[PDB]
Amino acid sequence: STAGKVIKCKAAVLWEEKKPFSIEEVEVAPPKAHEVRIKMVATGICRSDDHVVSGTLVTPLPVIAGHEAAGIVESIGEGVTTVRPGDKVIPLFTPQCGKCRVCKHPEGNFCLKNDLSMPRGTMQDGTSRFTCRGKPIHHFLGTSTFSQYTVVDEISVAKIDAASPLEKVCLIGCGFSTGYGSAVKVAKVTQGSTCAVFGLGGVGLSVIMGCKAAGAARIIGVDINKDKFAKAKEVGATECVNPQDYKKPIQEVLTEMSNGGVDFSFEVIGRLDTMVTALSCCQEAYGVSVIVGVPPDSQNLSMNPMLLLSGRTWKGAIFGGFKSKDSVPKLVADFMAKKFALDPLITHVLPFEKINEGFDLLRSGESIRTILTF
Amino acid sequence: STAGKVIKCKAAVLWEEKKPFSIEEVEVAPPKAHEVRIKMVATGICRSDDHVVSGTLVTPLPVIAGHEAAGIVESIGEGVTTVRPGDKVIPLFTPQCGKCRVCKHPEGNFCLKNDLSMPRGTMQDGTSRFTCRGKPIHHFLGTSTFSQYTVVDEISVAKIDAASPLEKVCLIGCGFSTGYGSAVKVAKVTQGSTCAVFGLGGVGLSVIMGCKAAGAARIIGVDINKDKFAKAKEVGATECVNPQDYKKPIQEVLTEMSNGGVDFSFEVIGRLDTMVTALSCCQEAYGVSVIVGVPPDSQNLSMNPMLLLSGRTWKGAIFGGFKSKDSVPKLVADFMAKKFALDPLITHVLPFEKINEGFDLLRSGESIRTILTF
Ligand SMILES: NC(=O)c1ccc[n+]([C@@H]2O[C@H](COP(=O)([O-])OP(=O)(O)OC[C@H]3O[C@@H](n4cnc5c(N)ncnc54)[C@H](O)[C@@H]3O)[C@@H](O)[C@H]2O)c1
Ligand SMILES: NC(=O)c1ccc[n+]([C@@H]2O[C@H](COP(=O)([O-])OP(=O)(O)OC[C@H]3O[C@@H](n4cnc5c(N)ncnc54)[C@H](O)[C@@H]3O)[C@@H](O)[C@H]2O)c1
Ligand SMILES: CCCC[C@H]1CC[S@](=O)C1
Ligand SMILES: CCCC[C@H]1CC[S@](=O)C1
Ligand SMILES: [Zn+2]
Ligand SMILES: [Zn+2]
Ligand SMILES: [Zn+2]
Ligand SMILES: [Zn+2]
Repeated sequence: STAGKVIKCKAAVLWEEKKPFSIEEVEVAPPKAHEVRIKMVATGICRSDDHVVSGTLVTPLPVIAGHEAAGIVESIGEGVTTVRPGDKVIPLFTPQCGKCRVCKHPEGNFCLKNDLSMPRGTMQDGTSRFTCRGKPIHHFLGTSTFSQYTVVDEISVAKIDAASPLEKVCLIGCGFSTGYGSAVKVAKVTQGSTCAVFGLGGVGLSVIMGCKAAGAARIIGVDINKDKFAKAKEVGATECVNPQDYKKPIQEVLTEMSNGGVDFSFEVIGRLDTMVTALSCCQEAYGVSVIVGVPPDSQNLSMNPMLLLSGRTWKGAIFGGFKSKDSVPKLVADFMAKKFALDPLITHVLPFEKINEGFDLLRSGESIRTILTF
Repeated sequence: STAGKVIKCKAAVLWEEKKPFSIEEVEVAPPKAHEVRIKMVATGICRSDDHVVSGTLVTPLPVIAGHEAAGIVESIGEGVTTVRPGDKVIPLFTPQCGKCRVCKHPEGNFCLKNDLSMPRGTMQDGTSRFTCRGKPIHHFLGTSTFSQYTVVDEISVAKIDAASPLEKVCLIGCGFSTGYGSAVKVAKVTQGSTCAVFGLGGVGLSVIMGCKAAGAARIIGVDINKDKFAKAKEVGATECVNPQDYKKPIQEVLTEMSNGGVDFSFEVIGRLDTMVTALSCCQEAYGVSVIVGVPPDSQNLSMNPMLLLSGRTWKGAIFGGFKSKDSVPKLVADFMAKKFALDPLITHVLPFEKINEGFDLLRSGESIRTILTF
C-alpha cells in the first residue's frame, strides 16, 4: 500500500542541542537496494539518546535520534534477502556486515561499517531518507527509531521471532543486551566472584542480571540515587552503597568490603571520574574493569598506569560485545523461553507523542526505561 | 662455616639519587627464621635498577639495588624448608607466599607480601640485614643482588636445577621471564597475529621471543635507537620502525602497516606517551595492549576512554604474570631443555666491581644485558 512511495509520518526531530524534541511531519523515502523500511512499534528511551540532546554524544544535527526499538518491515529494497515485509525486526545500531576484519574476528563486534566512530548521520550510501520542512535530516547510528517509519541498511537489521512482544523486546536493541553482554561476554564474570556495578539505570541493572546469571556470589550496586537500590536488589544486587553516605572515596569502601578489591567492576554511568574509580576498586593483581558508560565527547581522563602494571585488566565495549545480527534473534529466542526477564527494566509506558515527558522522567531520576509506543 | 655469623663483604651501595654506585664494605647479618642467605654468582643490570638511580622508581635510600640474579645458598634460617645450603637459587623480586588471595587465584601473581607498592626497603620483618659503617642500608624488593652476599625471605627465593649455568639463568629472575610471560601469558598472543613491541632492550627482546614462540606472523619492533634493530630481527622481529624517521605519529604508521591496527601491542620502555601510543595502535574492536615498562613515579597519563569503549583491552603485569616461586624453576628447566635461548640478550659480561661501567653501557645505548659476575 505504501510500498514504493514516500511516506508522510510523525517523527521526533531534534533541531538543536539542549532543546525539546519537535514532533513534526517528516517524509520517509522508500528503501533503495539493500535497504529496509520499518514501521516502528516501540522504542525505549536510552540515556545515549539524551546524550545527543545534551551534546555529550556528538552526531550531526538536525537528527532523528532513537536506537533501542522494534518494529515490523513495511517494505524492502531490491536485493534484500534477510527480512521480508511483515517480519518483526530490531534495528541494529552496531551493524554486522559479516565481511570486515572485525566481523570475521571471533571476539570483535564493532563492525567497520559503523556510524559511531566518525558519525556521518547517513545511510551506508552517504545520503538521508528523511526530509522535514524541505531539509534533509540526519539519521542516527543507521537506526533513527524516534519516528513512525524509518529506513535502515540490511546490515543494520535483524529478523526476530514472529510472536515476540515488541513493546518488551525493543530493550534487546540496546540497554538489556549491552548490560547483560558486558557481564557475561566482555567481563566473562565467573561463578563465586564479587562484582561492583556503578550506575543502576537500565543498563546497570542489566549488568546485574548478567552477573547473577554468571553465578557471581556478591554483586554490589553503586549509585548516588538511593531510589535505585530496591530494583537493583530485586534483579540480583546483594548490597547497594551510595558514595554520598561515606566520608572516604568509594573505591576505598569497595576495596574494604571486598577484602582487597572486587573481581569485576563495571562503569555504567558515563563519567571520567567513575571510570577511574571503577578501575581502582577491582583487585590490583587480577581484577577486571569494564567501561560501559559514554563519556563527554572528546574529553580525556587522567590515570596512574601503576593501576594496570600490578595486573588489572581494563576494557570497554559497545552493545555488550555481541555480534549484533547473529545475537539479537538468539536473545529474543532466549527471552521467549524466559531465560532472562525484561519487565524489571520497564517502569513507564507512554505513547510516542509524549517523548518529551519520557525524557523528563529519565532526567529527573524517576524512570529506568520508558517504552514509547507508536 | 660462615653459617650463623656476620659476613663482611663488598656490596654496591646507592647513597643518593643520580650518583654512581659505591663499592663498600658491608656487614650482612645471618638469616633469621625463614630467611635464606645467598652467595651471589651472577646478577644482570636491568633498566629498573637504573630507575632507582634516576628517581623514576622511588624506594628508601640508601639501598643495595639489584633484583635479577642467581646464586648459591650459603645458609638457611630456622624453619626454612624449600632450599638448603649449596642449592642454586634465583631471588624473586615478587614473592610467592602461597597463602594470600592473589597467590591462591589462578591468574594472579602480585603477591600481597610484595615490597613494590609501598616500598619499605626491608626484610618481611621490617628490619635490614645490611649495615655500612654502623648505618642500616635498605633492601630493594626483598632481593638486593648487587652484593657478594644477600639475605632474602623464603617466599622470595626459588630452588633451581643444580646443573644450570648461573651466568645465563639469572636473566630468568627478571628480564627474560617478564618479556616472554608478557607475550605468552598476559597478552596470550595468538598464532598468525600481528604484534608491535615498543622498546627493544632486554625485556622487549624477550617479548619478541614470546611473540615468536606463540606463532605470531608479524612482529613489528619499535625503537628510537636503530642500533637495536639487528638483534630484534635475530630473535623474531619481522620489521622494525624508528618513530624519528617519520613526519607523522607512529600509531598512525603502525595502524596503516597493520591494515587497521595490530592484534597485540606491548609498551616495554616506561613512558606515558608510548603507553598511550601502544594502546592506540592495537585494533579498536579486539586489540590487546600490555604495559610492561615502568613509568616515572606518581605521574598520570591522559587518554580518551573511547579507545577502550570500542573494544580494546589494556592491561599490565609485573614479572610476565608468572607466579614466581612456581614458575622460576620450570623456566630454568625449559632453558635446560633448549626451549628458549638466553644468549641473544647478553651483550657484555663484567666482574661485579665494574658495576658502574655496566650502567654506563646501559645508559649509552650500547648494551642489552651486562651480566656482573662474582
Ligand atoms: N556501551 C554501550 O554500548 C552503551 C549502550 C547503552 C548505554 N550506554 C551508556 O551507559 C550509561 C548508562 O545508560 P543508562 O541508560 O543505564 O542510564 P541512566 O541515566 O538510566 O543510569 C545511570 C545511573 O548512574 C547513576 N549515577 C549518576 N552519577 C553517578 C555518580 N557520580 N555515581 C554513581 N552513580 C551515578 C544515576 O543515578 C543513574 O541511576 C550511559 O552513559 C549511556 O550512554 C552505553
Ligand atoms: N613490569 C615488570 O615486571 C618489568 C620487569 C623488567 C623491566 N621492566 C621495565 O621495562 C622497561 C624496559 O626495561 P629494559 O631493561 O628492557 O630497558 P632498556 O632501557 O634496555 O630498553 C628500553 C628501550 O626503549 C627504547 N626507547 C626509549 N625511549 C623510547 C621512545 N620514546 N620510543 C621508542 N623506544 C624508546 C631504548 O632505546 C631502549 O632500547 C623499563 O621501564 C623497566 O623498568 C618492567
Ligand atoms: C560514543 C559511543 C556512543 C555509544 C552509544 C550509542 C547508542 S548505544 O546507547 C551506545
Ligand atoms: C614500581 C614498579 C617497579 C617494577 C619493577 C621492579 C623491578 S623489575 O624490573 C619490575
Ligand atoms: Zn542505548
Ligand atoms: Zn563488519
Ligand atoms: Zn628488572
Ligand atoms: Zn601471596
